[PDB]
Amino acid sequence: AKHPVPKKKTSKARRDARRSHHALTPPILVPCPECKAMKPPHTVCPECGYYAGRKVLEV
Amino acid sequence: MKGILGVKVGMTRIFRDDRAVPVTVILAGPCPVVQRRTPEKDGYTAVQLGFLPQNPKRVNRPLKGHFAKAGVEPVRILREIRDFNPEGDTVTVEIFKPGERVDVTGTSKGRGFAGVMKRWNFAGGPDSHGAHKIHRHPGSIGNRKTPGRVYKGKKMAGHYGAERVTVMNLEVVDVIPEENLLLVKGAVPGPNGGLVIVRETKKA
Amino acid sequence: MNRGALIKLVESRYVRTDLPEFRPGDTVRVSYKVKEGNRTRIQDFEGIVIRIRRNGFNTTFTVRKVSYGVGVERIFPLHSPLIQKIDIVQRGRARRAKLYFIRNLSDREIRRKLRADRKRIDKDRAAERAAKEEVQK
Amino acid sequence: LRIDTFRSSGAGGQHVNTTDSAIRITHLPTGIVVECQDERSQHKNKAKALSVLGARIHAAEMAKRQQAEASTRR
Amino acid sequence: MIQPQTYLEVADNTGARKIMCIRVLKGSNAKYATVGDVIVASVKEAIPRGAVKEGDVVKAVVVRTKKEVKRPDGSAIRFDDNAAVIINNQLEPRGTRVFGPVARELREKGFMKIVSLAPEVL
Amino acid sequence: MRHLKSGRKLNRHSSHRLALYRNQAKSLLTHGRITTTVPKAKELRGFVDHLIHLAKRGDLHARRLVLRDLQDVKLVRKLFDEIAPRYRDRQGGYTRVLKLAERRRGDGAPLALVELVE
RNA sequence: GCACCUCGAUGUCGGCUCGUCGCAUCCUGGGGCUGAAGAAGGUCCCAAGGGUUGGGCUGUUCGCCCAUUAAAGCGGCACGCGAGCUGGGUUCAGAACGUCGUGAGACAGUUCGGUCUCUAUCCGCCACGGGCGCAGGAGGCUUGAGGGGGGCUCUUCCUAGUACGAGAGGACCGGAAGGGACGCACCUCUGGUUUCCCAGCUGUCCCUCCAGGGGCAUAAGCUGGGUAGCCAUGUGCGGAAGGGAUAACCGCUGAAAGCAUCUAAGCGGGAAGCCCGCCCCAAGAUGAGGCCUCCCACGGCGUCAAGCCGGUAAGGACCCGGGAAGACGACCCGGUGGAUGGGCCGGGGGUGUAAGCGCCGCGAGGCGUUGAGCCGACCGGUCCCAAUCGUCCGAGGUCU
RNA sequence: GCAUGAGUAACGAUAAAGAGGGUGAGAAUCCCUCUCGCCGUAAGCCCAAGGGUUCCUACGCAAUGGUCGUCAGCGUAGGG
RNA sequence: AGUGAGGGCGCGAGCGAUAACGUCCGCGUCCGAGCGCGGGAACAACCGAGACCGCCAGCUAAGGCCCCCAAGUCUGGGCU
Ligand SMILES: [Mg+2]
Ligand SMILES: [Mg+2]
Ligand SMILES: [Mg+2]
Ligand SMILES: [Mg+2]
Ligand SMILES: [Mg+2]
Ligand SMILES: [Mg+2]
Ligand SMILES: [Mg+2]
Ligand SMILES: [Mg+2]
Ligand SMILES: [Mg+2]
Ligand SMILES: [Mg+2]
Ligand SMILES: [Mg+2]
Ligand SMILES: [Mg+2]
Ligand SMILES: [Mg+2]
Ligand SMILES: [Mg+2]
Ligand SMILES: [Mg+2]
Ligand SMILES: [Mg+2]
Ligand SMILES: [Mg+2]
Ligand SMILES: [Mg+2]
Ligand SMILES: [Mg+2]
Ligand SMILES: [Mg+2]
Ligand SMILES: [Mg+2]
Ligand SMILES: [Mg+2]
Ligand SMILES: [Mg+2]
Ligand SMILES: [Mg+2]
Ligand SMILES: [Mg+2]
Ligand SMILES: [Mg+2]
Ligand SMILES: [Mg+2]
Ligand SMILES: [Mg+2]
Ligand SMILES: [Mg+2]
Ligand SMILES: [Mg+2]
Ligand SMILES: [Mg+2]
Ligand SMILES: [Mg+2]
Ligand SMILES: [Mg+2]
Ligand SMILES: [Mg+2]
Ligand SMILES: [Mg+2]
Ligand SMILES: [Mg+2]
Ligand SMILES: [Mg+2]
Ligand SMILES: [Mg+2]
Ligand SMILES: [Mg+2]
Ligand SMILES: [Mg+2]
Ligand SMILES: [Mg+2]
Ligand SMILES: [Mg+2]
Ligand SMILES: [Mg+2]
Ligand SMILES: [Mg+2]
Ligand SMILES: [Mg+2]
Ligand SMILES: [Mg+2]
Ligand SMILES: [Mg+2]
Ligand SMILES: [Mg+2]
Ligand SMILES: [Mg+2]
Ligand SMILES: [Mg+2]
Ligand SMILES: [Mg+2]
Ligand SMILES: [Mg+2]
Ligand SMILES: [Mg+2]
Ligand SMILES: [Mg+2]
Ligand SMILES: [Mg+2]
Ligand SMILES: [Mg+2]
Ligand SMILES: [Mg+2]
Ligand SMILES: [Mg+2]
Ligand SMILES: [Mg+2]
Ligand SMILES: [Mg+2]
Ligand SMILES: [Mg+2]
Ligand SMILES: [Mg+2]
Ligand SMILES: [Mg+2]
Ligand SMILES: [Mg+2]
Ligand SMILES: [Mg+2]
Ligand SMILES: [Mg+2]
Ligand SMILES: [Mg+2]
Ligand SMILES: [Mg+2]
Ligand SMILES: [Mg+2]
Ligand SMILES: [Mg+2]
Ligand SMILES: [Mg+2]
Ligand SMILES: [Mg+2]
Ligand SMILES: [Mg+2]
Ligand SMILES: [Mg+2]
Ligand SMILES: [Mg+2]
Ligand SMILES: [Mg+2]
Ligand SMILES: [Mg+2]
Ligand SMILES: [Mg+2]
Ligand SMILES: [Mg+2]
Ligand SMILES: [Mg+2]
Ligand SMILES: [Mg+2]
Ligand SMILES: [Mg+2]
Ligand SMILES: [Mg+2]
Ligand SMILES: [Mg+2]
Ligand SMILES: [Mg+2]
Ligand SMILES: [Mg+2]
Ligand SMILES: [Mg+2]
Ligand SMILES: [Mg+2]
Ligand SMILES: [Mg+2]
Ligand SMILES: [Mg+2]
Ligand SMILES: [Mg+2]
Ligand SMILES: [Mg+2]
Ligand SMILES: [Mg+2]
Ligand SMILES: [Mg+2]
Ligand SMILES: [Mg+2]
Ligand SMILES: [Mg+2]
Ligand SMILES: [Mg+2]
Ligand SMILES: [Mg+2]
Ligand SMILES: [Mg+2]
Ligand SMILES: [Mg+2]
Ligand SMILES: [Mg+2]
Ligand SMILES: [Mg+2]
Ligand SMILES: [Mg+2]
Ligand SMILES: [Mg+2]
Ligand SMILES: [Mg+2]
Ligand SMILES: [Mg+2]
Ligand SMILES: [Mg+2]
Ligand SMILES: [Mg+2]
Ligand SMILES: [Mg+2]
Ligand SMILES: [Mg+2]
Ligand SMILES: [Mg+2]
Ligand SMILES: [Mg+2]
Ligand SMILES: [Mg+2]
Ligand SMILES: [Mg+2]
Ligand SMILES: [Mg+2]
Ligand SMILES: [Mg+2]
Ligand SMILES: [Mg+2]
Ligand SMILES: [Mg+2]
Ligand SMILES: [Mg+2]
Ligand SMILES: [Mg+2]
Ligand SMILES: [Mg+2]
Ligand SMILES: [Mg+2]
Ligand SMILES: [Mg+2]
Ligand SMILES: [Mg+2]
Ligand SMILES: [Mg+2]
Ligand SMILES: [Mg+2]
Ligand SMILES: [Mg+2]
Ligand SMILES: [Mg+2]
Ligand SMILES: [Mg+2]
Ligand SMILES: [Mg+2]
Ligand SMILES: [Mg+2]
Ligand SMILES: [Mg+2]
Ligand SMILES: [Mg+2]
Ligand SMILES: [Mg+2]
Ligand SMILES: [Mg+2]
Ligand SMILES: [Mg+2]
Ligand SMILES: [Mg+2]
Ligand SMILES: [Mg+2]
Ligand SMILES: [Mg+2]
Ligand SMILES: [Mg+2]
Ligand SMILES: [Mg+2]
Ligand SMILES: [Mg+2]
Ligand SMILES: [Mg+2]
Ligand SMILES: [Mg+2]
Ligand SMILES: [Mg+2]
Ligand SMILES: [Mg+2]
Ligand SMILES: [Mg+2]
Ligand SMILES: [Mg+2]
Ligand SMILES: [Mg+2]
Ligand SMILES: [Mg+2]
Ligand SMILES: [Mg+2]
Ligand SMILES: [Mg+2]
Ligand SMILES: [Mg+2]
Ligand SMILES: [Mg+2]
Ligand SMILES: [Mg+2]
Ligand SMILES: [Mg+2]
Ligand SMILES: [Mg+2]
Ligand SMILES: [Mg+2]
Ligand SMILES: [Mg+2]
Ligand SMILES: [Mg+2]
Ligand SMILES: [Mg+2]
Ligand SMILES: [Mg+2]
Ligand SMILES: [Mg+2]
Ligand SMILES: [Mg+2]
Ligand SMILES: [Mg+2]
Ligand SMILES: [Mg+2]
Ligand SMILES: [Mg+2]
Ligand SMILES: [Mg+2]
Ligand SMILES: [Mg+2]
Ligand SMILES: [Mg+2]
Ligand SMILES: [Mg+2]
Ligand SMILES: [Mg+2]
Ligand SMILES: [Mg+2]
Ligand SMILES: [Mg+2]
Ligand SMILES: [Mg+2]
Ligand SMILES: [Mg+2]
Ligand SMILES: [Mg+2]
Ligand SMILES: [Mg+2]
Ligand SMILES: [Mg+2]
Ligand SMILES: [Mg+2]
Ligand SMILES: [Mg+2]
Ligand SMILES: [Mg+2]
Ligand SMILES: [Mg+2]
Ligand SMILES: [Mg+2]
Ligand SMILES: [Mg+2]
Ligand SMILES: [Mg+2]
Ligand SMILES: [Mg+2]
Ligand SMILES: [Mg+2]
Ligand SMILES: [Mg+2]
Ligand SMILES: [Mg+2]
Ligand SMILES: [Mg+2]
Ligand SMILES: [Mg+2]
Ligand SMILES: [Mg+2]
Ligand SMILES: [Mg+2]
Ligand SMILES: [Mg+2]
Ligand SMILES: [Mg+2]
Ligand SMILES: [Mg+2]
Ligand SMILES: [Mg+2]
Ligand SMILES: [Mg+2]
Ligand SMILES: [Mg+2]
Ligand SMILES: [Mg+2]
Ligand SMILES: [Mg+2]
Ligand SMILES: [Mg+2]
Ligand SMILES: [Mg+2]
Ligand SMILES: [Mg+2]
Ligand SMILES: [Mg+2]
Ligand SMILES: [Mg+2]
Ligand SMILES: [Mg+2]
Ligand SMILES: [Mg+2]
Ligand SMILES: [Mg+2]
Ligand SMILES: [Mg+2]
Ligand SMILES: [Mg+2]
Ligand SMILES: [Mg+2]
Ligand SMILES: [Mg+2]
Ligand SMILES: [Mg+2]
Ligand SMILES: [Mg+2]
Ligand SMILES: [Mg+2]
Ligand SMILES: [Mg+2]
Ligand SMILES: [Mg+2]
Ligand SMILES: [Mg+2]
Ligand SMILES: [Mg+2]
Ligand SMILES: [Mg+2]
Ligand SMILES: [Mg+2]
Ligand SMILES: [Mg+2]
Ligand SMILES: [Mg+2]
Ligand SMILES: [Mg+2]
Ligand SMILES: [Mg+2]
Ligand SMILES: [Mg+2]
Ligand SMILES: [Mg+2]
Ligand SMILES: [Mg+2]
Ligand SMILES: [Zn+2]
Repeated sequence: AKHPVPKKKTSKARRDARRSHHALTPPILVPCPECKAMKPPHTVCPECGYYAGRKVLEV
Repeated sequence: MKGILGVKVGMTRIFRDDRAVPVTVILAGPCPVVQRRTPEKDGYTAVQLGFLPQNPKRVNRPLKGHFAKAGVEPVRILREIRDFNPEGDTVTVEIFKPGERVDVTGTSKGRGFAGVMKRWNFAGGPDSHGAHKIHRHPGSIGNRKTPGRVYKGKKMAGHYGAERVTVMNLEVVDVIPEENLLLVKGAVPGPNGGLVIVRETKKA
Repeated sequence: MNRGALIKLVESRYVRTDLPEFRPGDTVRVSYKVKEGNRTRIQDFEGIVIRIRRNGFNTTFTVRKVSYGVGVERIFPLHSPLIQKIDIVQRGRARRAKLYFIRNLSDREIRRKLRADRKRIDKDRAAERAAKEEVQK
Repeated sequence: LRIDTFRSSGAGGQHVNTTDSAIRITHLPTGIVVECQDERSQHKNKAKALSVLGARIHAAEMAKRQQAEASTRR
Repeated sequence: MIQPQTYLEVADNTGARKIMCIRVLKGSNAKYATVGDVIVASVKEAIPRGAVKEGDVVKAVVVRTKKEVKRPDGSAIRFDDNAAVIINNQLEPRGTRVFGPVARELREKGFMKIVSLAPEVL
Repeated sequence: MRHLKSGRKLNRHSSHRLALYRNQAKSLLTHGRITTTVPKAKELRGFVDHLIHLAKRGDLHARRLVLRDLQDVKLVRKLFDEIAPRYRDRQGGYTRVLKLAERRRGDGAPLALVELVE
């Protein structure tokens, strides 16, 4: 190894270009059949504690 | 040209004239024709074959209509045997005789991201005698200021297998029509359960 | 679509039944079809069964024995059509499934470690004396 | 005559490694061979190796002609 | 599965006992030699007043190997040693006795004398 | 590759990974329901299942086997005397895993609960 | 030789690794002449497709030698390759011999020792995605422009002991069989591994005193084995056949030039080479192609914009259960109208006779119950558990 | 003074963790309990140097802590 | 004041090998300082020509006039 090193400063254009993919995705969400509160799908509702009709855990 | 679709089921060996013979087994039959390719319509000759019956409760409307114009219940795979124009309606494993010779095509097993030793059989470095951390490494990849670049297609690590592979001139050891079975002497690319295509061989 | 059954089905036509049961440690005499230039005669081969590796029809077994000084191992397809028969020369009780370790024992030690399997010998004298009253009258 | 050129052995630094300064002249009819990596100059060595090879094929024939004369007298 | 440097017991009465393989005589660059194949070998040790002496370079043919040999009938065979018989340039045995079994492959490969002189062919 | 290999590694070596399953099996059989990272929850699902199923056999041999992993005489009794009855007419699947809607703050680990059934 | 770039640094031999190009060709292929009888050899021409071994000695390159071989080619690529490795050589400081010098020291003289720098920004290269485009939107199946890969060779036998030869030897043409290396794929066999699949064992600490077990001795304590998977030493298969155009070279017909001339018009033959043929990539082939099938008409504004808003259509994406797919993406299967993972059950397979009790022996133990007990992945079954319920996007087709 | 490399290398021994309960605006990281592992001629205990309040109590988290922090050899006061 | 490293080309000599983008002199020239403009594909010094600034005017030089690319697919006459 002989310590590779950037030959030129990266231009603002080229820096930001790289970050064209860095953008975040909004959380995917669904309404609870019970309390109609938004929540992530396939997870037990944190608001009312129901999943698949049943009360799973107590909120 | 003639050929059929099928699924690789596995290997064993049979005995024949007191010699053992390794075989891979292929479930071929049957295969309904779904469309023929004329030169008037398509500019070439081939037949689309159906294979493995499909749950209609999963077939969508464009797919269903193609299947109607055929007049055959839906199917999971559509593939063409080029320059094969079956006189009959459904292609059966019957199209092969014991003794014939076949080219088989399947997808090879998938090595994922593969070293230069597994992908290309490079020797790598010495397991001892001084080597600083290059035990499986590719060595030099070029010259110097001339050409000052790497050849296109230089052998390097990368994805290996999981690709179209055809093995030539396999002997048909045996066929078992009442099970739609096919016995081929040798090995056939890809895992069991995989799709395969069995063409009549091209070697004279 | 049983991939397995499909395979076992193919084999079924080639399966044997006639060969007798045996285990590692048993001494065994395989009469085998061989080729002398033109002809085909039977050669016997007899030694300790040092190993059986099962895989349905594809199961096989290794016999070890010494001849004229040199030790020899032979590996037989259990359903080989070249096996004419198999004789049980003697039965012994091994404490494990793979007996390669006897590769390095004096024929005295080999003898001391591999005692005769009385139970299975008794059963063997028991049976066959069993099936004999109908092979009669 | 076959002449071989190649890199000399031992001291010299940069230059001794990148310079085919060693000479090996093989006189074909007799199989007699000399080598010279004395000086840094390749022809200074070819000169020397041509000098020795000369003296050695001469001396080899003189001896032949000697134990012919010396043994025809016996 | 013999290769250069491999030692072998000599299974004859030429007077050698150990020879070390130095070349296998299949092909331009054959990796290993097996039963029925011919090797060039050096005599590494021998009994007094035998025909072959130590340091003789000789031809020989492998008759037994520790690596099991496969067979078309699906069988296989393996011995406890690697053995060979020294042979002349016409590939005939330079001895008059061979010792221990030899592998049936010798028959097919050609070596007929060796098979006769053998105590048992396996 | 990894083709057709079964079983998680969970960034632990063999000796630790096993203790992990046991210590989670202890806790689960103890409290009836626990909260863990989702992958641990899925491995543990089958591990507790098999021990419970052994208790359904009730015999001494079964008890001595289950002791090896649970190590607690007291706890094992609860399993045989109180948990196994509850399942005499149920073939496997004595356990269930449900994913939660909350991650951990400090490392963002997705959580899930694992519990015995009715 | 010169001193033109480089002394605010262009790391210098050999080895290893990976090669690629040249052809003045080492081998294989096709030829002419021969002091070519045949077999061989010599010399020259064409030909770069592929091939071109393993060791002893020395740091060696070179070279000698052993054993083979069809052959063991020669060169370029900073005498290719140290941000790829080595560091034996060379080229610091130690030390010694010979040697030169009064000396300090010195030596294309020799000898022993002697720090080789984790992070790749751009180009290049191997792989894999995201975006947009492909003037209606889709789901499939395809065409192959242009690329890539591959291309080696030997021995034996028949023809036939024939043609040839005094003999020794010994063919062309045509046909057959078995090899070496290399390539691709595979796990039936052979052979490895198989970090907890089974068993045995030592020490110690613990549970519970016995029995039985558990921890630790490695990140498996050790040992004997070992499925699936990944594998080579194992198995299959490959190079071709053939079509076309040619090179050197051999010819037909044929003038100029009454004859002759392979050529000036025209024709035939002819290489492991060329173009096809075989395998693989492939429509970002912006020259964005083709075929089958599906969806439909605008719901409203907007002059100048073929624009916009925004519900839907065929469909698609999201999330979830998974996957011989995989770094992540991607790809494939499945999501209750369900066998996708987990458990349970069966089969296969591994280990090799569990615990408990009974009997025998003072006992260590032995025998029986017993091929028992345990039993990853493989092949299947089973809704017991888990893929709940849902959400978002997506035409309404510009002009002659 | 501020960029680039770049949300990249690294987060300092591969002795190892898990769950429950509590506290709190906030908890993988604080407290309590059970389980697991590691050291044990030490990785335990006691002197001497050196360091100079780091000791105990209560309140507290901006910074220090390679993350977090309700915790601390950190901040404030009191005591010793 | 600066300069007292010059360089290329043509010609005349020495050295060199009637080698060198070689070296050393002599006459001239240009680059140096005209790496400003046209030509010679590209190109300090070869051909043309010495740029004070502006113009959507004109003539010529070298070199060119088939397309890239301005102007003759010009006109006679030969050769290959
Ligand atoms: Mg910006
Ligand atoms: Mg993203
Ligand atoms: Mg709802
Ligand atoms: Mg919410
Ligand atoms: Mg046909
Ligand atoms: Mg049909
Ligand atoms: Mg049909
Ligand atoms: Mg019909
Ligand atoms: Mg029909
Ligand atoms: Mg019909
Ligand atoms: Mg048919
Ligand atoms: Mg994979
Ligand atoms: Mg290679
Ligand atoms: Mg490397
Ligand atoms: Mg270049
Ligand atoms: Mg290359
Ligand atoms: Mg790479
Ligand atoms: Mg891939
Ligand atoms: Mg590949
Ligand atoms: Mg292929
Ligand atoms: Mg049928
Ligand atoms: Mg196969
Ligand atoms: Mg043909
Ligand atoms: Mg016969
Ligand atoms: Mg086995
Ligand atoms: Mg014996
Ligand atoms: Mg005795
Ligand atoms: Mg027994
Ligand atoms: Mg019997
Ligand atoms: Mg030379
Ligand atoms: Mg040297
Ligand atoms: Mg040089
Ligand atoms: Mg030089
Ligand atoms: Mg030079
Ligand atoms: Mg000198
Ligand atoms: Mg050979
Ligand atoms: Mg090989
Ligand atoms: Mg075989
Ligand atoms: Mg000889
Ligand atoms: Mg045989
Ligand atoms: Mg005999
Ligand atoms: Mg992989
Ligand atoms: Mg791996
Ligand atoms: Mg880890
Ligand atoms: Mg870890
Ligand atoms: Mg980690
Ligand atoms: Mg609780
Ligand atoms: Mg258990
Ligand atoms: Mg209890
Ligand atoms: Mg129940
Ligand atoms: Mg000068
Ligand atoms: Mg100059
Ligand atoms: Mg160096
Ligand atoms: Mg090498
Ligand atoms: Mg090279
Ligand atoms: Mg040649
Ligand atoms: Mg030739
Ligand atoms: Mg010739
Ligand atoms: Mg002659
Ligand atoms: Mg000549
Ligand atoms: Mg070539
Ligand atoms: Mg080439
Ligand atoms: Mg070559
Ligand atoms: Mg070598
Ligand atoms: Mg060497
Ligand atoms: Mg050496
Ligand atoms: Mg030398
Ligand atoms: Mg050499
Ligand atoms: Mg030769
Ligand atoms: Mg050599
Ligand atoms: Mg080269
Ligand atoms: Mg050179
Ligand atoms: Mg070189
Ligand atoms: Mg050079
Ligand atoms: Mg070179
Ligand atoms: Mg090198
Ligand atoms: Mg280096
Ligand atoms: Mg180097
Ligand atoms: Mg070096
Ligand atoms: Mg040395
Ligand atoms: Mg040195
Ligand atoms: Mg150095
Ligand atoms: Mg020293
Ligand atoms: Mg020194
Ligand atoms: Mg002096
Ligand atoms: Mg002196
Ligand atoms: Mg010298
Ligand atoms: Mg000297
Ligand atoms: Mg030392
Ligand atoms: Mg050293
Ligand atoms: Mg050092
Ligand atoms: Mg160092
Ligand atoms: Mg760049
Ligand atoms: Mg990749
Ligand atoms: Mg990838
Ligand atoms: Mg791809
Ligand atoms: Mg893309
Ligand atoms: Mg993205
Ligand atoms: Mg458009
Ligand atoms: Mg397609
Ligand atoms: Mg193409
Ligand atoms: Mg093409
Ligand atoms: Mg091609
Ligand atoms: Mg090619
Ligand atoms: Mg090629
Ligand atoms: Mg050969
Ligand atoms: Mg012949
Ligand atoms: Mg024939
Ligand atoms: Mg004959
Ligand atoms: Mg004769
Ligand atoms: Mg004769
Ligand atoms: Mg005659
Ligand atoms: Mg024929
Ligand atoms: Mg022939
Ligand atoms: Mg042939
Ligand atoms: Mg093997
Ligand atoms: Mg195995
Ligand atoms: Mg113990
Ligand atoms: Mg213990
Ligand atoms: Mg006890
Ligand atoms: Mg315990
Ligand atoms: Mg412990
Ligand atoms: Mg263990
Ligand atoms: Mg064993
Ligand atoms: Mg083992
Ligand atoms: Mg083990
Ligand atoms: Mg094993
Ligand atoms: Mg296995
Ligand atoms: Mg081999
Ligand atoms: Mg192979
Ligand atoms: Mg082959
Ligand atoms: Mg031509
Ligand atoms: Mg005429
Ligand atoms: Mg004429
Ligand atoms: Mg004529
Ligand atoms: Mg011609
Ligand atoms: Mg003509
Ligand atoms: Mg023609
Ligand atoms: Mg022609
Ligand atoms: Mg012609
Ligand atoms: Mg032709
Ligand atoms: Mg050709
Ligand atoms: Mg070519
Ligand atoms: Mg490609
Ligand atoms: Mg395509
Ligand atoms: Mg394709
Ligand atoms: Mg396409
Ligand atoms: Mg596209
Ligand atoms: Mg299209
Ligand atoms: Mg919408
Ligand atoms: Mg996935
Ligand atoms: Mg998915
Ligand atoms: Mg993945
Ligand atoms: Mg399931
Ligand atoms: Mg069902
Ligand atoms: Mg099972
Ligand atoms: Mg069973
Ligand atoms: Mg079993
Ligand atoms: Mg036990
Ligand atoms: Mg018992
Ligand atoms: Mg069993
Ligand atoms: Mg069993
Ligand atoms: Mg398991
Ligand atoms: Mg369910
Ligand atoms: Mg459910
Ligand atoms: Mg749903
Ligand atoms: Mg909405
Ligand atoms: Mg318009
Ligand atoms: Mg920064
Ligand atoms: Mg930054
Ligand atoms: Mg980030
Ligand atoms: Mg991060
Ligand atoms: Mg990185
Ligand atoms: Mg760092
Ligand atoms: Mg660090
Ligand atoms: Mg990192
Ligand atoms: Mg809690
Ligand atoms: Mg703490
Ligand atoms: Mg503990
Ligand atoms: Mg503790
Ligand atoms: Mg102690
Ligand atoms: Mg001490
Ligand atoms: Mg310690
Ligand atoms: Mg203390
Ligand atoms: Mg103090
Ligand atoms: Mg301090
Ligand atoms: Mg303070
Ligand atoms: Mg505070
Ligand atoms: Mg305060
Ligand atoms: Mg703070
Ligand atoms: Mg804070
Ligand atoms: Mg820190
Ligand atoms: Mg404080
Ligand atoms: Mg205060
Ligand atoms: Mg105090
Ligand atoms: Mg002055
Ligand atoms: Mg002045
Ligand atoms: Mg001056
Ligand atoms: Mg100057
Ligand atoms: Mg001047
Ligand atoms: Mg001048
Ligand atoms: Mg000039
Ligand atoms: Mg001039
Ligand atoms: Mg002159
Ligand atoms: Mg001259
Ligand atoms: Mg001149
Ligand atoms: Mg000149
Ligand atoms: Mg000249
Ligand atoms: Mg000049
Ligand atoms: Mg001059
Ligand atoms: Mg002048
Ligand atoms: Mg100018
Ligand atoms: Mg001027
Ligand atoms: Mg300039
Ligand atoms: Mg100018
Ligand atoms: Mg110009
Ligand atoms: Mg020019
Ligand atoms: Mg210039
Ligand atoms: Mg110039
Ligand atoms: Mg210019
Ligand atoms: Mg200038
Ligand atoms: Mg001019
Ligand atoms: Mg002029
Ligand atoms: Mg004028
Ligand atoms: Mg004008
Ligand atoms: Mg003029
Ligand atoms: Mg003019
Ligand atoms: Mg022009
Ligand atoms: Mg122009
Ligand atoms: Mg124009
Ligand atoms: Zn809710």
